[PDB]
Amino acid sequence: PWEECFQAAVQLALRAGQIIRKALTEETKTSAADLVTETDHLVEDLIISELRERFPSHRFIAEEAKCVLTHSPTWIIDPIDGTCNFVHRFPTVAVSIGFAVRQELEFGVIYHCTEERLYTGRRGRGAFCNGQRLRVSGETDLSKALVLTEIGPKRDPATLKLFLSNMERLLHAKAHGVRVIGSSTLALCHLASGAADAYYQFGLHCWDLAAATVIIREAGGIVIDTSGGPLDLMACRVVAASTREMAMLIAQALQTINY
Amino acid sequence: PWEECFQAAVQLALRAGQIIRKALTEETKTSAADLVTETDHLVEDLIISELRERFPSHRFIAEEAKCVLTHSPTWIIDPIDGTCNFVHRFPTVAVSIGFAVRQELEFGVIYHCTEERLYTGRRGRGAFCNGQRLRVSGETDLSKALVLTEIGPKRDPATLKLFLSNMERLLHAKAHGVRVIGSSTLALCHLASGAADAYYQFGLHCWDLAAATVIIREAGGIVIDTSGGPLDLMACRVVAASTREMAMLIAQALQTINY
Ligand SMILES: [Ca+2]
Ligand SMILES: [Ca+2]
Ligand SMILES: [Ca+2]
Ligand SMILES: [Ca+2]
Repeated sequence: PWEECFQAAVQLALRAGQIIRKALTEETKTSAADLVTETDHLVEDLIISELRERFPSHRFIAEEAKCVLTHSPTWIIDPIDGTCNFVHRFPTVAVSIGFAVRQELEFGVIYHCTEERLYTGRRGRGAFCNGQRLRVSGETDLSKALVLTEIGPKRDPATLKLFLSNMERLLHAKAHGVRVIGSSTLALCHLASGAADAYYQFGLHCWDLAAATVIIREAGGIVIDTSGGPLDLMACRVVAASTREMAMLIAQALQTINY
Repeated sequence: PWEECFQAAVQLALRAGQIIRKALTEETKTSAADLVTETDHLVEDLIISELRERFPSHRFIAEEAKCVLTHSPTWIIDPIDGTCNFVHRFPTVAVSIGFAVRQELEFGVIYHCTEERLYTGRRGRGAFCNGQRLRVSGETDLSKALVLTEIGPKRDPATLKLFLSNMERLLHAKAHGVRVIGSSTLALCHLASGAADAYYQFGLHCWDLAAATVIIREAGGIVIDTSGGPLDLMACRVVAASTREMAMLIAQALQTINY
């Protein structure tokens, strides 16, 4: 699984990013809410069929069509990351399609519909954005860290107490700031470029960190589990920072909550 | 105080947005931190002197050079809103210059250096962004609301308990989501366009909501005090939403903390 798969993933991510950019020229409280899903369904189909059309033997995964990845060359996608922003015409929605082989990430392309920024990255060839070599921040002290993270959908009194208590711990240290742009993909992408030093989230999904990861890594950064050491994709949490140190750091300063 | 003042404010906001966009092509932990301030000082000077050059009798206010506004036609500016993001090369930093006469806001232009979006708005002529008529969301039920807000600099155990407890209340209702892009100006601008329904912040400053307000209002939205009714500019808090209802709503669901 090589390049004919990459040149495609990007070609489709581009179309799948345009058809969606033109969508935001909308006009309404709930009518839009549908336009979106209709779009989400329009994108997902586009990608998981044109890619099916070529390489008719590869597996797929996405928000609509469990996250069980076999050793087969499987394509992990999130047709539209940031449907809530999209509903409000908030300029930050992405379409990410990641590709794994032998049960490990080989590459991934994340697109920025509005800002037309295109993040890509293969393994053994580094990460780029609109053909410009990306390299992870390179920071290590939280006191000089800009953390990224998003709120989950689980609006349960249990959940929230932890999410907030968790923000606090990072703020309690001297982390410059916390950002909640409302998009996991772009957040991870920002980290990859260096616009962010760390990121974290529980209630996240496999199709979110599938592409970013490849990029964040070939960029230099590191992506692991809220605990430490390894990174469990079929789990629903992640911890990727600017350095191997920072990562461990944002860990021994974080409490767990998921599923 | 009319247009020769507006055509200028925009002309300078444009230059003052370019000289700053070219700045972000930087290369470092603290060297950048200076580049920024140097920039901030370079912008502020640009604007409060070219504007001084013309209309040598108007007053000024900005982050560097108390917030005491007389009835004189005073120019309220924030040469660079989002210096922390800028330090990290985070694509969301704005330069806002607002103009008040007879001690009330007449107009204001907020620029988006990276995304090249230009928000303007005079009083009695509505608000625009890159010549496209803007109109406030028009929402009223928090259950379908995308709230915007930023963390302050005051890293004091007192503060934080309130900030977080405050987020929670909005999340406890069924507000779609909360965003912390790291820029008051752009946040208020998003609200004005309709990409956001509400906004709130304590520890804010007069030069932040000076221009936005004009825009948010001529856009349709409403900007008031964390309490209600009136809006105290020389205070350090604000509450502007998509509708007069929403506003009151985000109020009777919010606790105060400032200075
Ligand atoms: Ca999605
Ligand atoms: Ca997602
Ligand atoms: Ca500033
Ligand atoms: Ca400011």
